[PDB]
Amino acid sequence: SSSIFQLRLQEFANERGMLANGRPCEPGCRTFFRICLKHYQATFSEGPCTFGNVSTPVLGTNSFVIRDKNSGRNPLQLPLNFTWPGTFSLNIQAWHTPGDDLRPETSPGNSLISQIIIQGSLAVGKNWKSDEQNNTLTRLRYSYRVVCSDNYYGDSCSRLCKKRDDHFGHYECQPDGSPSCLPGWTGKYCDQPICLSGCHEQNGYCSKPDECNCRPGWQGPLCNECIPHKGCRHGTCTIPWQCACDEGWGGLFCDQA
Amino acid sequence: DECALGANPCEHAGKCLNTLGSFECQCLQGYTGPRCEIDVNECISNPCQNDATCLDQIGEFQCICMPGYEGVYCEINTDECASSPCLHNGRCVDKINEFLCQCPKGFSGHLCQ
Ligand SMILES: *[C@@H]1O[C@H](CO)[C@@H](O)[C@H](O)[C@H]1NC(C)=O
Ligand SMILES: *[C@@H]1O[C@H](CO)[C@@H](O)[C@H](O)[C@H]1O
Ligand SMILES: *[C@@H]1O[C@H](CO)[C@@H](O)[C@H](O)[C@H]1O
Ligand SMILES: *[C@@H]1O[C@H](CO)[C@@H](O)[C@H](O)[C@H]1O
Ligand SMILES: *[C@@H]1O[C@@H](C)[C@@H](O)[C@@H](O)[C@@H]1O
Ligand SMILES: [Ca+2]
Ligand SMILES: [Ca+2]
Ligand SMILES: [Ca+2]
Repeated sequence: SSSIFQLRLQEFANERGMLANGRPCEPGCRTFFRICLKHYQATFSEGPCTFGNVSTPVLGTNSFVIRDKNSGRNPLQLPLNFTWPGTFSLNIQAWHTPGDDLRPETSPGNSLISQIIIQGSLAVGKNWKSDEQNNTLTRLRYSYRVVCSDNYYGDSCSRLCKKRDDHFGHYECQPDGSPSCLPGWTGKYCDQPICLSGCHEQNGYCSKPDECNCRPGWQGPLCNECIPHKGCRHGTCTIPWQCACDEGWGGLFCDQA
Repeated sequence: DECALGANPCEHAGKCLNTLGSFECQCLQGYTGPRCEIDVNECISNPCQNDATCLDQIGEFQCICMPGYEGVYCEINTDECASSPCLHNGRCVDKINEFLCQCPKGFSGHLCQ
């Protein structure tokens, strides 16, 4: 379940309440919808719904406006066992039932009202693509989109990004799934601390952001200052464990003119 | 070492393995990347023929064949005459998701019956 097909039913117009067979609904068209999502096939429609099928309860009678439901479940949800192919075929059927609204598909008196069919290309995104289908009997206005499952990113929803702020990483999530490093961190997964400004890259290191610790033989705020050979009295250093004598001094530890 | 330090850095139920001073993720089948956060596309090899459609699933690939073709890679043109359909010594002609029975004189119908 890496990607999700969403289908929002908006408005359905069915005056007179006429079935397919030309007979009027009695007393009224208790309308529920069957949706069939399957692969793009230019040839005539064959086989089952390969992308998943779904039946809705009765939403209205004859002509009615369909409201969104956060918890029926509008817009409709179709979780996919696969990565979105890019092409699709959509089949929306309007039905009538004389039975209960709970599972209208479970009724013997079910009769078809009208149906539409569309197929083509669609790219993953939060952008709703809207479409209308008018005929002499019915009108259907709807919208649909393909989005990624939560915490999933990329053009094909093939990359996971859960935000971290612990030992394994300190980052946020970019739209493409790549980590956006929190301030004071760097790397691929933002788990490398950014040492204090000016801390010696070669002789210094850190375990926490804005810290500077000195590798053996160095000291100071920026670990850029050497420590002269142990026992160096009148001499300096450039490299740790050195004793370069000053003026008028000599000997290993610089202590004799 | 690295793995006991709380949560799991391997996201899709991958196993944490400790290296020294670091770690590496043992990814389950169908997942790649340093920490198994990327779904592997199983349909890169374009395994299926005859104008089929490849579906990238989790850990495996699935193909939808054009009508008349079958098999895992949609490699088999279905012999629609395999079941010996035409009766009473009729002749069988396989095509694509379709079969025709040559009817000897005196017999008619779909199956020449
Ligand atoms: C469908 O019918 C409506 C009438 O409410 C109209 O506004 C709309 O333009 C029609 N769609 C077409 C002609 O594509
Ligand atoms: C394991 O090694 C990776 C780099 O390969 C590093 O990012 C981690 O901090 C370490 O635990
Ligand atoms: C590429 O094709 C091979 C066929 O050997 C298949 O095993 C792989 O799963 C596919 O990605
Ligand atoms: C095998 O025979 C059956 C008859 O049951 C026919 O329906 C098939 O088309 C054929 O392949
Ligand atoms: C997948 O199914 C095959 C049969 C073709 O119709 C393709 O266009 C589609 O992507
Ligand atoms: Ca280690
Ligand atoms: Ca996959
Ligand atoms: Ca054949």
